[PDB]
Amino acid sequence: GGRCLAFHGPLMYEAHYQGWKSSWDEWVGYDRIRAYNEENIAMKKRLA
Amino acid sequence: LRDNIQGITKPAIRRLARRGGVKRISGLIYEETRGVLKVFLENVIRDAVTYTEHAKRKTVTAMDVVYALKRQGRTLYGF
Amino acid sequence: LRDNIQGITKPAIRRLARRGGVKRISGLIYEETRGVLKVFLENVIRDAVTYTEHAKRKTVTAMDVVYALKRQGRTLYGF
Amino acid sequence: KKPHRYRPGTVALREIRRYQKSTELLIRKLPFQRLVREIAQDFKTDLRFQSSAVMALQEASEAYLVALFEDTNLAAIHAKRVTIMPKDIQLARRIRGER
Amino acid sequence: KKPHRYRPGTVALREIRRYQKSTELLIRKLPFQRLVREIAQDFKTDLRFQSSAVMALQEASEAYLVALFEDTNLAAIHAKRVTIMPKDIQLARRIRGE
DNA sequence: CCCTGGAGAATCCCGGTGCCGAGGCCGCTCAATTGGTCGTAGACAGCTCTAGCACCGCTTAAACGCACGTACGCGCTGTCCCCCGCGTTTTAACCGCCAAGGGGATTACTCCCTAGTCTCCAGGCACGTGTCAGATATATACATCCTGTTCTAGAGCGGC
DNA sequence: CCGCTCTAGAACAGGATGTATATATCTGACACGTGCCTGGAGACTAGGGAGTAATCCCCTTGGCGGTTAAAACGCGGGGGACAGCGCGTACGTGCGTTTAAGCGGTGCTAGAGCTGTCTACGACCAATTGAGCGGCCTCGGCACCGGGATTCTCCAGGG
Repeated sequence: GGRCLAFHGPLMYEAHYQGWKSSWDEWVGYDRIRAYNEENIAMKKRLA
Repeated sequence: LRDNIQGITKPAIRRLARRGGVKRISGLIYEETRGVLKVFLENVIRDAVTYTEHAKRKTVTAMDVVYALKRQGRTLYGF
Repeated sequence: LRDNIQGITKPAIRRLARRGGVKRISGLIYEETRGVLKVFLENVIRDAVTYTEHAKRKTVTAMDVVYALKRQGRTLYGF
Repeated sequence: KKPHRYRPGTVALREIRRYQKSTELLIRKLPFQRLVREIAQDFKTDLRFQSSAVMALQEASEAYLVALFEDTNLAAIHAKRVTIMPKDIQLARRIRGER
Repeated sequence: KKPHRYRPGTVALREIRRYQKSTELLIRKLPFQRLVREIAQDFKTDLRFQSSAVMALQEASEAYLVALFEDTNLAAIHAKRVTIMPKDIQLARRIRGE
């Protein structure tokens, strides 16, 4: 469930990273937070 | 049966272009390909309709379509 | 009989393209058009040769030329 | 990190090699089949089509479109292009005599 | 004193109009006659052709080449050109299947 | 640089000749027309039964849509060399005329082999089935393409 | 004028994802075997259409001069194909999401073979006969020859 849950810097992890291939998924259980999707992926990665 | 000309989907037309060696496919080619396919089908099927009507049959066989394509110089092997 | 492929002169090829509505004619078109005409003549006359050989005749008639053109989907009227 | 991001044309060539060696039909059976029925409805209301009857029409239409696309593609390189255009098909049918 | 000096293209279009509404044979008779005999002598020697037999060959060859030139010209405007090329003819024969 | 008036030349409308191909006429003869007569393909009636039509689960690969950017269609420039318009001089094209002799066309005699049956039998077809090459499946493995990092060459700058 | 540092093109190596293969096993038509059985083959009868011979007249090839239309050569030049550059958009790539294609299943009947049946229909045979075509007479429509002209087009002058 949800749309953003990851232990590292999230990239819209669903339950899987959207916009990425299926051969990258990790299903480990750690301390997961949202932080408004790491404050909008670190303000668009410091604006490109 | 309406709007069945859209049954030839965009990837289906794209796959036909890839079989023909086409590298880049324009966005306006799908309407033109559908129109060409509709015109080609409106000749062969109508030819098969006259073949079916003349044969005292109400179902179109592949055998009648074989002569319908053959009479236009497009003979098909394997039926 | 040698060098008879040059009988189709450059203005003659120029005049043929004028009938087809060609604006400008390149200098390499005449050599290509002569080769295309030679290939086309090598098929029609050879087919007419077999038609003349089948009739036990030594002179090719106009009717055999018509049948040679008709079998390739290029039927000619007036002969 | 970034994905592979294949350049435009690379996957197109892979699709070209795949579909030129595989004989599977590109057009789906049912959407093409219903197109036969609605076209034949204009000529006969009470008409039926065999499974092999629709099969024969599909391969002939696919081969004709592939042959048309081959002539359409060759006109593109002839016109200093790599993208097929609707005017290229109109040129292809007219040269072939199919308007 | 200034010469007329027609620009290229206008007289060519004039030749197009004067030769599309006319029906005279553009290719001369004996040059086409001698070409037929040379080609036929490679297939069979001591072969003769009737006068009307070459007449059928001459009109059919001109109409086939005119129709080929029409597709050749149509390829030029399709390729954003007004001058026909030898590669234009090669494309025309390939599409027709010849 | 664009708009407009005047004149050079290929093209279009028109009067007179005529001539040679098109229109009209005479036989008449051979192919179209009339009647009869059967073998026989075909329209019609009943059975059926095998394949297509219609609807239903489902699941899953196929397809619509949106975000992004880089190969590419397209707009614009020059040039120069490739092609057209025209003057000149050959050149073979066409018609004018004449035979030639292989050769197309026609007629006839005759002779082989193909039309048409009888019988049969041995190769071909429908049915049944063991089976052996292809497809699905998946970890393994290619395999080339895209991209990142480093190597080396080139141009710019500063000092002696 | 030479050495030093900056910058960038390009060869090279590593990661990535869609296919090339090495089995495991299913599997499903493939070809072999069988039993017929239905069409081709040996043999025969008869006749008819072409092979061959002859004729004939006809028509294409070779072979000349004449001439004037046109191919060919060359000069001037002029407008266009293409190399090149710049813009941008619109189509390649990629997954989210949806949605219908297809596999399998069930039921029904639409109707194509299949088998009789009976029936008009067309090839073939006498008998015939009337306008199509080869040929001849006539005649007029447009090719030819000029004559003239509107009439569309390019070059030069002006704003």
